[PDB]
Amino acid sequence: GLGPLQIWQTDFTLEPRMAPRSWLAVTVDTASSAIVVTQHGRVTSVAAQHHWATAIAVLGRPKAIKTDNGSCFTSKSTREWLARWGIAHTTGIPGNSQGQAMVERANRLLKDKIRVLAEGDGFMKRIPTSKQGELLAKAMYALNHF
Amino acid sequence: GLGPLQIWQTDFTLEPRMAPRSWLAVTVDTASSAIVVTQHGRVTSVAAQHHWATAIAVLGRPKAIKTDNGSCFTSKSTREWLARWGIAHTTGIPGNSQGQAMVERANRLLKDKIRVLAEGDGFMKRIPTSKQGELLAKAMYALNHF
Repeated sequence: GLGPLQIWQTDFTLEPRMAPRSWLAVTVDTASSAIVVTQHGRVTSVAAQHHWATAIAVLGRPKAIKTDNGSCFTSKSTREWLARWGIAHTTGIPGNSQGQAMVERANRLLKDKIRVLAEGDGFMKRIPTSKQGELLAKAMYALNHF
Repeated sequence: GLGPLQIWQTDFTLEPRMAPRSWLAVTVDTASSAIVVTQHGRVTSVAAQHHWATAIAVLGRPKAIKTDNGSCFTSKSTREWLARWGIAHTTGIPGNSQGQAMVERANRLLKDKIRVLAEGDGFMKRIPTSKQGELLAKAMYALNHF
């Protein structure tokens, strides 16, 4: 089984063009570099668990998840959720090259795409709430199935 | 490129354990048999487009989509949406073995899983609204990453 290991990096990034639910939770699969993004109203332990529930259905269950020391990732709640799934978890510093670099690069790529696509449709500022989901799904498609 | 063609089958199926948004839109990738499911409040042209927007981000853009003659799939709206993406579309009869059998089998598998999982958590009837998303994502994971 010489193929690659199954480890992700996850963080939150603020995108006001997607308000009211302007917090994007972004996951990078470090082996393949596939990106899963979901949209959230607030950053909480539960918004992190919901996102990972989506990412699992999209990429399959990983062996480990690399995050920073954000409370939504260190809460007893989340720790329990991860243990319930059997996914090892490893923290880091906000910006720990070690295990936050890939996903920081990915936040930037994702925001760029969102802007380029939003402006092509004539949305200079905020994206109409009813357009946001299809537009976010198209930015994900682009960055993955490029 | 002797590997398989990229064609999907899509339909809607009613699941009251997921009310208020009890309409599940289900897509089968006929080659790999991967399943994408989303949750909807009503079956309309727009709910079909939203679901396919999600499926594209998950499976990539297909060449063709097999559906029945449901209006939400034959509306001028949807026809436009599909053309905008360049996805050929082919209709059928509600239950046309030709191109509705795979996805009918999949509705049944999905409802079974939802029931088995819901009852394991102690939900005999309706699933608490706040549990529905993670539970639907876990039923998808199971049926795909089995």
